[PDB]
Amino acid sequence: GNDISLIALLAFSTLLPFIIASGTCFVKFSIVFVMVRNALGLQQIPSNMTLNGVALLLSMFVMWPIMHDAYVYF
Amino acid sequence: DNLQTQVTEALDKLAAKPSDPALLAAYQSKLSEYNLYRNAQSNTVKVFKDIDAAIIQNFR
Amino acid sequence: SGYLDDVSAKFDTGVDNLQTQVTEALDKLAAKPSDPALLAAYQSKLSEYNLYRNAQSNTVKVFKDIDAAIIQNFR
Amino acid sequence: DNLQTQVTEALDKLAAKPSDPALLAAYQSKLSEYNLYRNAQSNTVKVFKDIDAAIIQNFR
Amino acid sequence: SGYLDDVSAKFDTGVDNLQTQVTEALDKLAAKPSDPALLAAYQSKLSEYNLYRNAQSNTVKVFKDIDAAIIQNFR
Amino acid sequence: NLQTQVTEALDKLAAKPSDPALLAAYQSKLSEYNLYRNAQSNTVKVFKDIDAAIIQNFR
Amino acid sequence: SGYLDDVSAKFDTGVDNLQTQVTEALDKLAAKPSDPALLAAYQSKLSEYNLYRNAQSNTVKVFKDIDAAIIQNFR
Amino acid sequence: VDNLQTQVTEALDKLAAKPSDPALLAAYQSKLSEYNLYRNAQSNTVKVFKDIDAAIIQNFR
Amino acid sequence: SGYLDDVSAKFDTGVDNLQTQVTEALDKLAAKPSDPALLAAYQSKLSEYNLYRNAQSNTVKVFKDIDAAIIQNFR
Amino acid sequence: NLQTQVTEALDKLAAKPSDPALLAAYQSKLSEYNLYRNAQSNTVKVFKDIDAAIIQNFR
Amino acid sequence: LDDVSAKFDTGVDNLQTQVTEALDKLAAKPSDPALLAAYQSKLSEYNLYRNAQSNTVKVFKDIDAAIIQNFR
Amino acid sequence: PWSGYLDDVSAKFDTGVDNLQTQVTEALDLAAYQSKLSEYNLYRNAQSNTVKVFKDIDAAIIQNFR
Amino acid sequence: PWSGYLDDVSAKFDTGVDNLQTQVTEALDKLAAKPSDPALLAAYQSKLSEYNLYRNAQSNTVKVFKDIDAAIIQNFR
Amino acid sequence: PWSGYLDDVSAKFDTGVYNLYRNAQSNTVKVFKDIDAAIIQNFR
Amino acid sequence: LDDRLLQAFSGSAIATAVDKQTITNRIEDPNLVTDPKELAISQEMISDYNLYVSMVSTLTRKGVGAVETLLRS
Amino acid sequence: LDDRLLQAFSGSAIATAVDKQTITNRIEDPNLVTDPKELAISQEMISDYNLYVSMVSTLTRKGVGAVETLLRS
Repeated sequence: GNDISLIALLAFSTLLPFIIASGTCFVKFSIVFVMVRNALGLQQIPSNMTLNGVALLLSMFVMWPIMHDAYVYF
Repeated sequence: DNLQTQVTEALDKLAAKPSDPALLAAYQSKLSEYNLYRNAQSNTVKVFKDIDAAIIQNFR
Repeated sequence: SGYLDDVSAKFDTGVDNLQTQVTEALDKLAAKPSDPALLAAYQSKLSEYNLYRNAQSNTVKVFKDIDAAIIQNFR
Repeated sequence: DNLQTQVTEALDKLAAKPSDPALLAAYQSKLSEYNLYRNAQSNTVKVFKDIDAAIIQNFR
Repeated sequence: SGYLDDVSAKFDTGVDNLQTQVTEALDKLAAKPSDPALLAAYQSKLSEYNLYRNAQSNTVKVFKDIDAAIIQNFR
Repeated sequence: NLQTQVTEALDKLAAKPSDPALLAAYQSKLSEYNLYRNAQSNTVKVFKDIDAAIIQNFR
Repeated sequence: SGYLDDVSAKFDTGVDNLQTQVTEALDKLAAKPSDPALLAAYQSKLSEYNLYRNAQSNTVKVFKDIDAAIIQNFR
Repeated sequence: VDNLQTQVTEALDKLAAKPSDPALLAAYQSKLSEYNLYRNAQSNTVKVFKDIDAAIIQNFR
Repeated sequence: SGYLDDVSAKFDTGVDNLQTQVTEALDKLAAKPSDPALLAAYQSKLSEYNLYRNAQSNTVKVFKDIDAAIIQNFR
Repeated sequence: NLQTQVTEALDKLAAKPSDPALLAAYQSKLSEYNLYRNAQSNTVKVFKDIDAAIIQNFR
Repeated sequence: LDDVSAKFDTGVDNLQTQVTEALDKLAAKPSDPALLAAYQSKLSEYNLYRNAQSNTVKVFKDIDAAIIQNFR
Repeated sequence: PWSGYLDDVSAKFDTGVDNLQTQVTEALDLAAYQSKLSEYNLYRNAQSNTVKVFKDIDAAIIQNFR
Repeated sequence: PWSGYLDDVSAKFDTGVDNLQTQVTEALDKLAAKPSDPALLAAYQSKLSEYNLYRNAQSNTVKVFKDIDAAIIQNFR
Repeated sequence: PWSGYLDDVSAKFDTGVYNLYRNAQSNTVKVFKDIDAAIIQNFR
Repeated sequence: LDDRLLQAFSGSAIATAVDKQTITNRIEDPNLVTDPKELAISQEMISDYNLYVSMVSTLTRKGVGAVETLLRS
Repeated sequence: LDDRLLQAFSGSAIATAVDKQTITNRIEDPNLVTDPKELAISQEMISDYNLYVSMVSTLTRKGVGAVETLLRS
C-alpha cells in the first residue's frame, strides 16, 4: 500500500456503480421482471423500487465468489 | 538507536562528577545532537500524516 | 512522579555526600571565620554546590522543550 | 488524581520559604511536568471528538 | 476574584510580614547609612524580598499559559 | 462587574507605575480578564455553529 | 479617537509631568555633569521614565490581542 | 473613513522624520494598531452579508 | 512600483542622509580608533541607523498582513 | 512586470546576502509578489465556479 | 523554483569552503587574535546566508501549494 | 575571492591601520611599547563590536521574510 | 555509536591541541609540589591561560551550529 | 566521602607540601570555576 | 455470506475499541507523558488511529451511495 | 490503448515509494540531520514530495469528475 493506492481505490469506488450496471448480471435480472409486468399489463405495480430490490439481492449470490477471490489476492 | 543510548551514558558520567571541565564539554555535544534529531523527526511525521489526510478529504 | 524527576534525581543521587558537607563545613567556619584552614576548605565546597545546582536546572529546562514540541504535533 | 494533589502541596511549601533552593528545584521539576501533562491531555480529547464529527459529515 | 488571585495569595500570606520589615529597615538605615550593623540587616531583608517578588510573577505566568492553551480548544 | 475592577485596577497603576505592590495586582487582574473574554467568544461561536449546521440538513 | 488611545492616555495624564520633568533635568546636568547632587536627582528621573514607557506599551499590546480575537469569530 | 485613514497616514510621516523618538513611536503604534482591527472587522462582515444573498439564491435554484 | 515600495521610501526620504553619514563616520574612525572625539559621534550614528532600519522592516510586515487577510476574503 | 522585478532582485541579493540595503529592498518585492500571485489565482477560481453553476442549473 | 535554491549557491561559491579552512587553521592556535577576528567574520557571513536561503524557499513552496488547491 | 559585507566592514579597520600589526610585534623585539600596546588593544575591541551589530541588524530583517 | 557532525567540530579543537590536554595537569603537579618556584610558577600561568581560551572557543562554536541547524528544521513543519 | 574535580586540584597542594601556597591554591581553584560556569550556560 | 460479514464487522469494532483505550492509558502513566522516547510513539499511535477510522467511514459511505444510485432512480 | 493506465500508475507508484523512504533514511544518519549542507538539501527534497502527491490527487479528482457527469444522467 502507498499514497497512490488510496486514489486508485478511492477513484474506483467513485466509478463502482457504473460497472455493476453494465458488466454484471444485474442487467439481465432487471429486464426479466419488467417483461413480466408488461405481460400482465400492471405498469404501475409493483414499483421499480421493489423489482430492482429483489434483483440486486439475487445477483449477490452469483458475483460474490469473484470479489472475495480478488481482495485476498491484493 | 545508539544516539538514545549514548546520551543516557554521558548523563550518567556527569551525575557522578558535574564539575569536571572535560566531562561537561562532551555531554554538551551529545545533548545538542539529540535535541535536533527528535525535532526533525517529529516535523516529518506531522507532514506525512497530513498529506494522507488531504488525499482523503479530496475524494469522496 | 515522572521522567523529569528521574533525570534530576540522577544528579542528586549521583552526589549524595555533599548535601551534608556544605552544612558541616559552614558550621565550622561560623565558629572561626578567621581561620584559613577552614575558610579555604569551605571555598571548595561552596563552589562545588553551585555548579551542581546550575547544571541540574538547565538540563531539566531543555528536556521540557523537547517534550513540549512533540505534544503540539498530536493535533 | 494524585498529580493535581501533589502539585498543590509542593507550592504551599515554597510559598513559606521561597528563598530556599532545596524547595525550588523540587518545584521546578514538578511544575515542568504538570504543564506537559495538562497540555497533552487537551489535544487528545479534542482529536477523538473531531473524528466523531467527520464520521457524521460523510453521511449527512 | 479568580483562581490566579489565590495562586498569588499563597505567597503573600506566608511572606505577609516581609513587606512591613523591609519598609521598616529602609527607615532605620536611612537615619545613618554608615552603621555597619544596620547595613547587614537590610541587605538580607531586601534580597529576601527580591526573590519573593520574582518567583511570584513567574508562577502566575505559567498558569496564564496553560489556561490559554486549553481555551483555544473550545473551538 | 469584572469590567469595572480591571478598569479601576488600571486607574491606580496609571497614577504610580513604579509601585510593585500595584503591578503584582494588575498582572493578576489583567490576565483573568484576558482569559474570560476569550472564553466567551469561542463558546458563542460553537452554539451559533450548531444552529447554522441544522438548517443545512433541510436547506 | 479610539479605545487604545484611552489606555495610553490614562498613563500620559498621571505621569503627565514626566514628559517635561525629564527634559528639564537633563538640561541642568549638562551644565555640571560632575555635581553629585544633580546626578542623584537625575538617576531617579530617568529610571522612572523607563518603567512608564514599557508598561504603557505592554498594556496596549495585550488589549489589541483581546480585540484581535473577537474579530475572527465574526466569520 | 478619511477621519481614520488620515490618522494612520499622517502619523507615519511624522515618524519618518524621527523614527528614534519615543513620543512619535508611542503616538504611532496606537494608530497603526487601531487601524489593523478596523480593516479586519470590516472585511468579515462584508463577507457575512454577501454570503447570505448567495445562500438565498442558492436555496431556490 | 507598488504600495509597499512607497511605504519604504517614506522612511528613506525622511532620514535622507543617515546612510551616508554612517559610512563617513565609519571611514574616519577606522583611521584613528584611539580618538574619543570620534567614538562618541559614531556611537550616535550607528545606534540611530539601527532603529531606522529596524522600524522600517516591522511596518512592511504589518501592511502585508492587513492585505493578505483581505485577499483571503476574495475566496 | 513584477516577476522580472523579483527575479532580478533575488539574483542581485545572492551576490551579497549580508548587505542591509539589498535585504531591505528584497523584503518588499517578495512581499508584493506574494500578494499579487494569490490575489490572481483566487479570482480565476471565482469566475470558473460561476460558469460551472450555470451549466448545472440548466440541466 | 528548482533554481531558487541554486541561485544562492552560485553567489556563495567559495564561502562553503572558506569556513572550513578558517576553522581548521583556528584549531591550531586558538589564542591568536589575527585568526580569531578573521574567523568571526567568515563564520558570521555563513549564518546569514544559510538562514536567508531557508526562509525564501518556504515562501515559494507555499505560492505553489496555494495555486494547486485552487485547482479543485 | 567572495568577500561579503561583514568582511568589507572589517577590512576597513585592517586597511586603515596597516602597519600597527608589525609595529606591535616589532616594538616588542617601554614608554614606546606601552603606547603601541594600548593602541592595538583598542583597535581589536572596536572591530569586534561593529561586525556584531551589523550581523544582528541583518538577522532581524531576514526573520520577517516568513 | 552515532557520531554526528557536532562531534567532529568538537574533536577538531581537541585533536589540534591534544598534546596539551595532559600537559596542563602535568605542570599543576610540579607547581603543587613547590608553589614558591617562580620558574615553575611563571610557566604555569601561560599554560593555564591557553587552556581557558581553548575551552571557551570550543563551546561557543558548538552552540552556533546548533542554532543554524535548528532554524532550517523549523521550516520542515 | 566525595571529592570533585575542584578538590582533585586543591588537595594536590595539601599533599604537595605559606601564603603563596594559600593564595596560589585559591586562585587556581577559582579560575576553574569560571571555566565550568561558561559551558553550563551554553547548555541550553 | 451474512454470518461472514458479522465476523468482519465484529473484529474491526473490537480492534478499534482496544486502540482507543491503549492510547488513553499512555496519557495517564507519568513515565510515558514526560519522556520523549515514549512520546514519539504516542504521536504515531495517535496518527495511525485517525487514518484508519477516516478511511473506513469514507469507503462504506461510497458503498452505500452505489446502492441508492441503482435503486432510487 | 487504455491499458496505458496500468503503465502510468505502476511507474508512479514505485517512484513515489522510493522518495518516501529516501527522506526517512536521510534522517537516520547522524550527520544528514546535523550538517547545514545536508539539512538544506533535505528541505528541497521534502518540498517536492508534498506538491507532487497533491497534484496527482487533484488532477485525478477532476478526471473522474468528468466521467461521473458524462454517465450519470
